[PDB]
Amino acid sequence: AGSLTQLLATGSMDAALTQNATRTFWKSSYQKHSLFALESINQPFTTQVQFGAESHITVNRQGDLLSWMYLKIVLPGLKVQNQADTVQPTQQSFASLDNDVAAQADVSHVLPYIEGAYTEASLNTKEQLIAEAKNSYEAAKYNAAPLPVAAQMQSTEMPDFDYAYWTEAIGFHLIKRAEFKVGGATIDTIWSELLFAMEELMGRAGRRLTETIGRTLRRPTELMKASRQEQILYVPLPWYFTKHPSLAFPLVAATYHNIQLWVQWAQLNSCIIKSRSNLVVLHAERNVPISDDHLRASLECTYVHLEAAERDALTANAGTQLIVQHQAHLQQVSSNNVTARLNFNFPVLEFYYFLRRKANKDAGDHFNFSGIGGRDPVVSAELLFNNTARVTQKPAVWWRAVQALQFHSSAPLTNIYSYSFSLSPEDPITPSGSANFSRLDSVELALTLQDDFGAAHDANSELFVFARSYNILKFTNGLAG
Amino acid sequence: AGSLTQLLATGSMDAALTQNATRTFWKSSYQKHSLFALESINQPFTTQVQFGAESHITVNRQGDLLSWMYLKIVLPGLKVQNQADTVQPTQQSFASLDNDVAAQADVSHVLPYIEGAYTEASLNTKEQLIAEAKNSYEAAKYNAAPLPVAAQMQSTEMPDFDYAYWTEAIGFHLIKRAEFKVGGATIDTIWSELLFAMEELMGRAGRRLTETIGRTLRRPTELMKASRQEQILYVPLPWYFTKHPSLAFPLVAATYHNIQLWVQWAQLNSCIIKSRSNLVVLHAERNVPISDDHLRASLECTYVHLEAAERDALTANAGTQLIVQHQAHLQQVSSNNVTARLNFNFPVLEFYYFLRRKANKDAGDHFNFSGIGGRDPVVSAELLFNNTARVTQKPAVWWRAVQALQFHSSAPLTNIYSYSFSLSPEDPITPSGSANFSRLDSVELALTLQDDFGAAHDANSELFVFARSYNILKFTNGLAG
Amino acid sequence: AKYNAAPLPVAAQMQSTEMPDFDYAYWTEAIGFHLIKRAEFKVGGATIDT
Amino acid sequence: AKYNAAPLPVAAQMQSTEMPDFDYAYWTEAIGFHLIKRAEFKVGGATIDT
Repeated sequence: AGSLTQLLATGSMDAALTQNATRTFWKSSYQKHSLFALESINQPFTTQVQFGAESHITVNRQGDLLSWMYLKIVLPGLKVQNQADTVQPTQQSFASLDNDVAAQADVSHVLPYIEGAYTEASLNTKEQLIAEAKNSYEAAKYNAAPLPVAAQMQSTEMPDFDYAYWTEAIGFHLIKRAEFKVGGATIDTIWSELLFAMEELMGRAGRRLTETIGRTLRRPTELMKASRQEQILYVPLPWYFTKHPSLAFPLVAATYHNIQLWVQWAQLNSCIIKSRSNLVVLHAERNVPISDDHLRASLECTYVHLEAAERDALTANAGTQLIVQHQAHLQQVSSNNVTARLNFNFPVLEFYYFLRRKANKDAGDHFNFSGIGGRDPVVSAELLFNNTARVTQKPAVWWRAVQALQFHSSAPLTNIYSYSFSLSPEDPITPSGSANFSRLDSVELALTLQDDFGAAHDANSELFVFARSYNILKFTNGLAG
Repeated sequence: AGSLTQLLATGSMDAALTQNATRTFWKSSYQKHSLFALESINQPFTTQVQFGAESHITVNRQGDLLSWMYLKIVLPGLKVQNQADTVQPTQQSFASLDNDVAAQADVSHVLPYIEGAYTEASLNTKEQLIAEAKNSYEAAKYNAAPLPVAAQMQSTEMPDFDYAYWTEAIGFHLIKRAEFKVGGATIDTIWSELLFAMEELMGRAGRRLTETIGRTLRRPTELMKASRQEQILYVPLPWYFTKHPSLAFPLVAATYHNIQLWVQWAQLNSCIIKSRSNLVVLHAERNVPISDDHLRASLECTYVHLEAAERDALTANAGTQLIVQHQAHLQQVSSNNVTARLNFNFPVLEFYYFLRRKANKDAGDHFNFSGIGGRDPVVSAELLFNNTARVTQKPAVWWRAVQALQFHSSAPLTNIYSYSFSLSPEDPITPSGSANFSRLDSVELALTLQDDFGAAHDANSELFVFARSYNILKFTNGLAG
Repeated sequence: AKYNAAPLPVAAQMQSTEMPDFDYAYWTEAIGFHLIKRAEFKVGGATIDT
Repeated sequence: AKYNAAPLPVAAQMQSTEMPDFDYAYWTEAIGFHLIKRAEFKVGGATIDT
């Protein structure tokens, strides 16, 4: 009686929701699709792959569309030997944990707050004086309550043996820059720092790229374990056509253009960290000093094979694809107040920004976007259009956590900040908002950074700003532009 | 030959799926949208913000729609001083870890199972006797196999120094109640306990509110670290209009109504836990006793700016929005059998329920919905409509884990139970089932709780029941109702 | 010999799983799946899925 | 009590099956059928009979 009465208890308001219902929950409807197949094919680079060099590949035409694209990287296992035991000790310098430049830079900021005879003190007494000076510095700069000295003395249990390892997220770090080219024109460009920021914000829970890029979430002991043997990494290249099947790049419609991936590789000296400064780093299998020719890479492409009728239709009329392109503003930072002039073009969906200390970069911690003592490097930021506040001054947590909560699949674990003009900037096919920067005379991101950011040992810290913008790729008569 | 043969190998069944295909995977189609912009604007409260008080804000009209809404809370850093060293030691009482009322309440239930001279025993002997009595209690009540005494002696390594910290998920706890008002009418009401339950069930992996609300997943050492300095929290207010862009609140269509947020704040005594009972809690920067006027809050609103044509269309005909409203049944528990009479109205989508021990509340652990000794407080529950079983008696795990698995984005880490009448209760725009409680003479949730729940030291434990219901918000002639 | 692996320090391979010094038995990992060696959904005596 | 049966002489109920005084194992009676818990005759993936 009650369940039937609920179906009868309808009024004029229910008519807007349920009158002439076009859907039922109790019967499945499905759509028929055209026939297609997927094939994954690995292809060698056209030029030699080496650390610090640029390499390119011309993408083969082994199907009708191009869908997924992965850079397959093979890194050798690492071993170490004392320089005294080596017949040829001359190698490039690597970052070493016995010379922690990041910790030395952090100590340099607290030196003015050390009370007593620091120079003559025992090692254990120096560690105590540094922890007390950190409390005095943080009280003076941040009105922070002092932490117990014992809580600041975190011994990272480092192993009592010699090692070397590939840096955190080495699969991204290796790709300093990649360019997707069609007919000799650059269609899009991606950077190591952008790839990491995109994975932090858009990386879905349970599908994080951890193993696929050599990322351990800053657990040095796991990087050491992984680095003792050969590593095979599959780094996704997040081009517009890899984001949705309807955006797959129509190879058949671009028949008269070569499709190329160009990759600028990281220098070998930046890719490795060692336990001690006096160690030589060896290729684990070959027992020779590690060299720039030990980088191996290939391109793994997923091709789509279409039925003849769909292939012929696509060849006759591929039309236009909405694309997202990436733009970059890279700036050196030498002051706590920084203004970035964002000379980006087109309808910008969103931008990302973050800072890297010089000391973190020099320590080989390339994706450590933290400030001094691991703090947030940004105090506040403001966004100006033509000297008018588009976003008034907001604290770092608003740009990092509130913007990520509103517009992104994930909140960043590092100090990555974002701002979206789009309601759904991760939707590759549905435009949901933008600001046209080609119609603004000035776009300025004004930053107030933490105290002493870009001073002394951190002179030439880096500001990264990346923007995502809409453009249109047109296919006509076997050409793409 | 094989791939072409697959495209030809079609029969009368494939016609229902692929005949006259209206979609291709090999060409992207996109829709054009109207022009809009988003702006985030922070606004002060119209009244003073203080602990234990009620404050309100009249929301400004700085755009055409209202989308996201965050309560920006600023909490001072905490320090502690001995009461003997303080010129004015008189402060409100705070929960203290040297007086663990929750542990004392748990011990009180096992006192009848302690064999031997408990009163005269050494401290280490009392801990042994309590662990043995816990085994005897659990064997007698639950037919549990005894755990090794050493496995029950979990020392939480508490630091050997003085501290105070803000309670777990303080950003939610501060909001005892918030009311969204339009034209003086309450449109919706949210509670601290509901906000936490909603984040447990609907909080997406990689987008949990942890840092944004001061939640550490019950790691006291992280709460201590965070509480030594100023904290800025961004608490999302999950109103119907924050759930989907098409539900954004049409400011232009409600021109003659004031839009107000009212917030009832938690008492300061409930917000802080200290290491010892004899400590005074100080504002870390000001070096004064912490007081009710040290709470700071503001409202951060995201406005939408529309193109004139869409703004004019929305002003002429905003029509009606489907809304979800929240209802609450709050009850004291003094017996293991509890019947809650759910006097909720309208088409209910779903309800949540959970229990809080008096001892957990008094210990300042406001979101600890566990029973005695951290067990599940519910043994079983039944749902009755007009004294007829709508859901027959089911064990706690069915209401907690099976209902969450079927209808929610996440399973709760705490003892939160749910039941959905909707197939997709997290879809804000598509009704997918409901029960109309305004047409039921009685709705009863009958609970069988664990033994001794609501007895002795847990007299006046709390039952929370929250329901989500459909209603319609109508916009006409510049008014909303 | 098999993988050209660099040697790990012997101390890093000696992971003591701290097993409790008392007697116990337990149900195997993911016992809810392990219990179901096979399930068949049947309609009218025909197996629709396994 | 159950069947109103007349009592049988106790000696007629004491049937010793002369079991051999040695160790053995054997396959159960009609093992050829017992082995076949179920058989299905299928054509084109459809079960025609079971």
